[PDB]
Amino acid sequence: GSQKLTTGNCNW
Amino acid sequence: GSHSMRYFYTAVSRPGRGEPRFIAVGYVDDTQFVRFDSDAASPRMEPRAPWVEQEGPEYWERETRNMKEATQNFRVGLNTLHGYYNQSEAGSHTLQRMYGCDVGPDGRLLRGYRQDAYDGADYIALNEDLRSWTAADAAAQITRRKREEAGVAEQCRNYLEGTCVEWLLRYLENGNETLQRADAPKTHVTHHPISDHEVTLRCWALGFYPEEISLSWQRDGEDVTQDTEFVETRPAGDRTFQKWAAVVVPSGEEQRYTCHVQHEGLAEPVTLRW
Amino acid sequence: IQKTPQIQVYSRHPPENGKPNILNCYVTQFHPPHIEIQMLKNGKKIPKVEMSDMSFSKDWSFYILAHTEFTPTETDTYACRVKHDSMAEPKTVYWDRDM
Repeated sequence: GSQKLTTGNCNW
Repeated sequence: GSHSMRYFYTAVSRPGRGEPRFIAVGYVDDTQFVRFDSDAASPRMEPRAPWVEQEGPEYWERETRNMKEATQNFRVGLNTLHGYYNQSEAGSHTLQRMYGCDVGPDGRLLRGYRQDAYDGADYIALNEDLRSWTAADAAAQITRRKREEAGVAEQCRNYLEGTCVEWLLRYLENGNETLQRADAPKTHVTHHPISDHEVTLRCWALGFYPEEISLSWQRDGEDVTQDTEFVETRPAGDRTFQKWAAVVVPSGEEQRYTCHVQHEGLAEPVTLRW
Repeated sequence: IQKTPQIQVYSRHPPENGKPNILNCYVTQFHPPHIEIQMLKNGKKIPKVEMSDMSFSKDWSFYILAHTEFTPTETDTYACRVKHDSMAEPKTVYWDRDM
């Protein structure tokens, strides 16, 4: 079970 | 006893040779079960162990969607970080991630991780408390800022404590006949004469699982490691592992030496002689 | 920082002249993840060579497994060739029966 993306347009 | 599920992301830019390639592999313990390569003719998440094949269509839809979004996301990461570091437009750069969870013999969470690396070096990681970040440098702290301000840690905790553990337990069950079982090494000793005065004694351990193993040589029952030649533990390709350990000994004193092997699949340690 | 790739070449089962086997080329400990790997029979590219997925270890370095079916004989030599940015010259390792 891979982790869903991650909301926030703020990952990097 | 104790088990782990981990995912491994890798993105690699290739300036003037196309958009950054993204590669993923899933593991349970030392067993790969899932894979993904963005350069595949048709980029799908694909099964690499029997006990996932059984998963329904909806599963693979979800997984593939996550991999495709991952490659998009990581490509942005590569571009953003390239800017922070203000690097030349020349060569390749990589962005890695490793995440997952361990569960104890009791089947409950033990510790979760979610590490990122830029160009082979730590960049940012999720602290073991699952609510803070360790930034390795000036740049990473900018990232840290954005992730805290967006509540990214909480989301990660949610997956790691819940979803990640649930899946792991599910996989442990569905493939118990191989994941929960240890294969003992198949040991032997070979004899390779150098000259009329010295010969090599190589001690093999083959077809074992998992990869955690210990090989050693003794003389008359006493150690002598700074003398021993190893090879790193290598996969055989069939989901088991290999490893050997050699010592150079005086032609005629072979009886002095015994090889000693300890593995999870052995009821008790083993002793070999030539 | 570039890491030079470590190479091991070895069969899946103990070698027996004239008995079908799997020859493995284990390439580890390198960076970046861009790499070319081919396998040589007597010094001539082998067509069908399977390539496991590019994974990596605790120190972030990459590893990959190349392998192809083969049948050992007394005379036929086998080897592994690796092109990697960290090396100006391609690196070749010959398979040893005893290792």
